[PDB]
Amino acid sequence: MSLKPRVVDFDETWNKLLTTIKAVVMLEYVERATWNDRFSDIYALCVAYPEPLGERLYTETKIFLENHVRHLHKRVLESEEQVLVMYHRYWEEYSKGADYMDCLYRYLNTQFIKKNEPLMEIGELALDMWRKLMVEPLQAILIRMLLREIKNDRGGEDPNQKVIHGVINSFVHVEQYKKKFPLKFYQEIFESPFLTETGEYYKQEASNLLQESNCSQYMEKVLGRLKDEEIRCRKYLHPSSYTKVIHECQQRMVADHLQFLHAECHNIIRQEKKNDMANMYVLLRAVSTGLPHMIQELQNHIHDEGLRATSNLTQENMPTLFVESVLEVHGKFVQLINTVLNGDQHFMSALDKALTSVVNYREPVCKAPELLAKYCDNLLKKSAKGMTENEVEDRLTSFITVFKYIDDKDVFQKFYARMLAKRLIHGLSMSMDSEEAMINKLKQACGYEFTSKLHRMYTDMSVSADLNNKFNNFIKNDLGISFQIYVLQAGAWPLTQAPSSTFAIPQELEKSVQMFELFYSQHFSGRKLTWLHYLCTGEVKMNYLGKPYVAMVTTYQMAVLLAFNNSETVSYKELQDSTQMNEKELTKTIKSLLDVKMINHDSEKEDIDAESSFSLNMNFSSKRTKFKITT
Amino acid sequence: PVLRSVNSREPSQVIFCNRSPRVVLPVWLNFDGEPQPYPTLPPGTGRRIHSYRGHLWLFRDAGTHDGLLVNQTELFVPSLNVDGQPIFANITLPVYTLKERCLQVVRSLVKPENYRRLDIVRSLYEDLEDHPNVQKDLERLTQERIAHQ
Amino acid sequence: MDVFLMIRRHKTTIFTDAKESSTVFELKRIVEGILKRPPDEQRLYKDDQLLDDGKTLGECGFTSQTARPQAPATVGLAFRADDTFEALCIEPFSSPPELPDVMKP
Amino acid sequence: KVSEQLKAASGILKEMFAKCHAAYAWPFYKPVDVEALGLHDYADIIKHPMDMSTIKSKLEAREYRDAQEFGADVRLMFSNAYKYNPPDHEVVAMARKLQDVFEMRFAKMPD
Amino acid sequence: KRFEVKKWNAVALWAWDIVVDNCAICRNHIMDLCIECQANECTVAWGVCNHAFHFHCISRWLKTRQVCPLDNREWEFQK
Amino acid sequence: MQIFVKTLTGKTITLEVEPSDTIENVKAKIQDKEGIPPDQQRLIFAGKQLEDGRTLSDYNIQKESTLHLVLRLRG
Amino acid sequence: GPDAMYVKLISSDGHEFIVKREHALTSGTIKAMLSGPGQFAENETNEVNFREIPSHVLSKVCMYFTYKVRYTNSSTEIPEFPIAPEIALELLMAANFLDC
Ligand SMILES: Cc1ncsc1-c1ccc(CNC(=O)[C@@H]2C[C@@H](O)CN2C(=O)[C@@H](NC(=O)COCCOCCOCCNC(=O)C[C@@H]2N=C(c3ccc(Cl)cc3)c3c(sc(C)c3C)-n3c(C)nnc32)C(C)(C)C)cc1
Ligand SMILES: [Zn+2]
Ligand SMILES: [Zn+2]
Ligand SMILES: [Zn+2]
Repeated sequence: MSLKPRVVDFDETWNKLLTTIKAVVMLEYVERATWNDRFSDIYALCVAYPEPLGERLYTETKIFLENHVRHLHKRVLESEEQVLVMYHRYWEEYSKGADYMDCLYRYLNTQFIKKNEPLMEIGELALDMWRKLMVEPLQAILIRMLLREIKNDRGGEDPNQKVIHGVINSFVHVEQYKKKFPLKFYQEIFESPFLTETGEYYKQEASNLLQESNCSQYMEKVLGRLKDEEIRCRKYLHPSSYTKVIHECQQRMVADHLQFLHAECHNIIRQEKKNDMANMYVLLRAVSTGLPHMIQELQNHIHDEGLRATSNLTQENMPTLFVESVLEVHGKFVQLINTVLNGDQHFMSALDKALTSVVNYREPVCKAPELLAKYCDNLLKKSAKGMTENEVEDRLTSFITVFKYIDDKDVFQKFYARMLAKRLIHGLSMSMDSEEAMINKLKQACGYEFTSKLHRMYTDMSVSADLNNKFNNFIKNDLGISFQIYVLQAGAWPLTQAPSSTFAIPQELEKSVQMFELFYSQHFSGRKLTWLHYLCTGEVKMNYLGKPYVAMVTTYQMAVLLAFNNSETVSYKELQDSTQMNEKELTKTIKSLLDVKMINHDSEKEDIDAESSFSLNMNFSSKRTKFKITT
Repeated sequence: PVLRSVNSREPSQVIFCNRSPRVVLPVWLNFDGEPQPYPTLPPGTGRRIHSYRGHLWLFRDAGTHDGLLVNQTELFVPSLNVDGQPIFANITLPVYTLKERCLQVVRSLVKPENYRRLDIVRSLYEDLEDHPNVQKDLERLTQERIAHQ
Repeated sequence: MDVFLMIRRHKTTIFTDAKESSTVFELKRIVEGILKRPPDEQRLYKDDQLLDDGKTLGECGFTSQTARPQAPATVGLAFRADDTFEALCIEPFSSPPELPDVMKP
Repeated sequence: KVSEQLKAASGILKEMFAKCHAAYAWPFYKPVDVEALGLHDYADIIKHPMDMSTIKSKLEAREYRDAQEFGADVRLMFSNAYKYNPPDHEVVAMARKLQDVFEMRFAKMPD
Repeated sequence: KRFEVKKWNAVALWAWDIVVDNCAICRNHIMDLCIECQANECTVAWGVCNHAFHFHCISRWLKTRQVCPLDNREWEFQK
Repeated sequence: MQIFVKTLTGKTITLEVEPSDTIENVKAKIQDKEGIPPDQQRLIFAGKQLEDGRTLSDYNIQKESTLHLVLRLRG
Repeated sequence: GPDAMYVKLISSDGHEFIVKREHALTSGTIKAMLSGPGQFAENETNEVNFREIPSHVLSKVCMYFTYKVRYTNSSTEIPEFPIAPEIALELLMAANFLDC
């Protein structure tokens, strides 16, 4: 009635304990009271005052376990080809009983066992004894009957899941061996033969199927077999060998039949083959290197289609076909790849590489920048029969997709700058806000150091209005001429600053200029103006006929026409002395006046010489009073 | 060895605060692994100490040589101070098991040459003889750190 | 905080925890959950004084400093049989043996 | 001149209170704390200590007039360590380095 | 005169005395708005030396220092 | 002959410096083509500082090379 | 509210102690007893009979269970566990037997 050491008789207590142990191993019925009582009895034997008896208890438990195991490997061997069912039934009980027995030997494990053939705890001893039971029968006979059942699963009927799964899981229970090999017995006993058999079976099945099928029917069957293998491995094996089995099957089949799909990969790509490309990709992605060849044929297809669709013809009069063709090709194949191949940026990179060579063709100077710039300009003109406000931006949004592929950004910049100057200095742009959007797009696509001398042109064309308003407001502080002036930033616009020849300013237009430099110096210091006389236009109403003839001409024409004001006949020497222009410029302006038939040479000399004398035509007539030269 | 102190030669300021009902004795590990003791602390006291970064302190009981908890762990390696502030050091009783608590009480009440006259079991005789040791604790922590890495 | 008690009747002891804000009708309910007696017949007694229904433990004289887990308090229990209460009676524990010679100071 | 010498002394002190002289100048930042440092004979042997924090705090008050007081304070602060410690010591080496720095910047004294 | 002129238009290029550069603070052209301005008229500031700077940039920095970012000499702000 | 140097603002400019001229001469040329005095200058070539008192021929500078210009540095 | 998650422990002298199951599972031996052949079912009462532990030791063990559950993983101060000097040997035996 106390926890004090005593003197106890072993055999009575040993028998009373051995009665209960057998009822625990076989999962029999034991009352609650005995279960609680035996804990006191073990403690009593473990702290006996003279010569404590724990070694004897360990030795007597080892003999009981060995006898039970040896007897079980008599009644299981005597089974006559029904080993599996008996094995599982005798394993469930032994496992649930070996778990419970350890909870009853707690004091011995804590005190005596864990203080020191090395001794083992009870739950580690029982599993070792069952491992000894698993040495002789389990390997040969039961591995044979385990492989046979899984082979029979490949068709036929479905054997019982519980028995096979339990027997497979039995080999994992070496659990109390946590040192660099918790799952080595399992592998060495079962996994290698299983892998070898799987390899042989799938090799032969693949050969048989390839013997009597084409390349189209091969892939669906392979996919179905792979899905079945994946869904059956989860039902039997331990969750550590799925990848190995699937990998070995894929390797065997595809690698053994590798140089047979690279033969039809060419043909499927060239035609549509919507349902075959996906099947090929899904079973070629996971096997070594099969994608690169498909990459190469896709690239070749893109190159061939692009050349056949662009380099054939362009109607020789219309540049909007290039962009439409490239955009259609790009959109169609992007949709195809996204729908079938599910991204796989390798193929997108191949598509980009092929379109780059398609767009930048050069026959043995590329025309791509010229056509792109002309497309932009004609799209941005005022109107012939063109689109509407929210259509130009819509097309230019997709235009940059074609734009990124060109390799010469400099030439496109040059041509766009020239044509932008031409469009701006004449007020023929459709909408002034559109250029801002185009500049923003080009800046977002290329960079800030690429559109600066386009943004500055925009700003100048916007600020010229305010500057003109300021000058016209602060002028009154008598000129006779309506004055609107554009102020431009040199070093950005593509205009030649160097004059061709010395030009004398017309006398009637000598006050406006001087007043302008006066004002500009007064309100803007540090600036050196330069004049380009070959961009300025003037208006004159002639007063020598009966109709109000009004004409618009250039500055050189202005000066030459003003020269005649003194007398109706003037020689070449007088004009050369008065204007001091070169012979070429005077010749060009005289020819321009002759083509419109304003003057006629006095003599029969068709050319121009030192003695060239000209007189204005007496009776020029025009249906339209207002006109512009070579309009 | 492995557990030792490094001559970082950088100052650090600490505050040893005691919140246990027992006396505390700090021990500092030297540069070769030979521990050295330092003056004791009364219960419920806070003492300001000057140390170096990367040194090893361990806190024990004054007479019973029992272990206590600092910052809810076993060791204490100081770190460089920031914002010109000192770092606290809590000392707290670990929650002993009943066997260890009873062993401590019995050791206190019984002379160390009177054990084998008690009416107890045989193993408790050597269990009472197994005194706590800073050397044993340091050894255990050495393989604990080795197995951690 | 939390106070700890030892509800005791004859040889039965019940361990529980409670807050100072709880009333008698939270110990009565636990005694019901364990013993299943008449719900309105558990006269709870402390020392030799009766406790009312709605009055809290803090009013009765329970504090968290003297009802620690290492040493809880004691509240008696009395059930009603034949429409009359039984007199309170609690049986003491055992007694320890004589202290051995070796441990004497 | 007062302004000149005071500004120069403040500059020298702040340069000695720098951010990368901490290799050999961190001990002198604050008063010597014998209780938290473990010393017994320091208070008895060294009657007068000195330090940068007290120097600066007195500087922000009307207590320092001539730079010779600051020089004497610096010399006292170094001589205290030279007196207390043995010849070969880490504090001896670091105090000697800081003393050479002070000697250079005091030969560079604008007066 | 034999005829009368009514309207005239002209163009003229120009350049600074000797200068071409980019603002070294916010890396936008001299003839462009600030990043601070872009979040929504500020002029262009110059120096005694040949540095074209940016009015908002140079003001926000002259709130602290004086000298050029490239010339740690002085600031003029006159011309 | 001709080399290339990059400025701090993003532009690039070219100079005609023979492999016999000194690095001080290159610094002076950069200063007159820019607004940076030689005291606040530093040259980077293959991630190596160029000493003021040397020449191009000592550093094995080949044709059409480029150099990075950065401001003065200290530890 | 009220529950039956309380175990019942009986001493040698005939005292019944009613303790929460989570508190009781601190002991390894009690866990072993309550986890095995002998588990409860139906309208049964959870009981464990200790015929070798008197009342004045089992009450101490129950109070230790309460103390350990209360003062575990707590940032507050942990007070010492008191042990009377005339029960130390019995408490040591019971702690060794109950693995706690
Ligand atoms: C009250 C208390 N509570 C329970 S124990 C305790 C307590 C605990 C620790 C201490 C002191 N701490 C130590 O001794 C530290 C703890 C641990 O990290 C080891 N340790 C050491 O100091 C060790 N390491 C070193 O000392 C490093 O080697 C340097 C040479 O040894 C110097 C011995 O003197 C230490 C006490 N200081 C002095 O004697 C003079 C003082 N030292 C220094 C000094 C010394 C060296 C350096 Cl590199 C810089 C400053 C000093 C100052 S002011 C100041 C804030 C300091 C830290 N100072 C000036 C100025 N002039 N002299 C000084 C050891 C064991 C070798 C002594 C005092 C009380
Ligand atoms: Zn700026
Ligand atoms: Zn601005
Ligand atoms: Zn400057």
